[PDB]
Amino acid sequence: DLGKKLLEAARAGQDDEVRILMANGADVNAKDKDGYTPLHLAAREGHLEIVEVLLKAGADVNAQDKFGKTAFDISIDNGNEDLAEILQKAA
Repeated sequence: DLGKKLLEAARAGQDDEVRILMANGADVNAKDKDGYTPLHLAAREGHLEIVEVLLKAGADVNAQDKFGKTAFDISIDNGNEDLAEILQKAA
């Protein structure tokens, strides 16, 4: 499951591993147990570069976790306006 590895690389903000995983066909819209995505995790951890890479590869900005929340919602709640705008523009 390249999806789970991509969730792991994204959260850690590892640009190299993230891109290798995507090139090997990792599902950019993979979800974990609680409905979290690589976009969601990178976004929450404030890895802006990773977010852009994921966005450019078709990451779904509107994907919700089990609580109905998106990458955009956690950016706002965290007060990370740079990220929130980036997400808004890709939606």
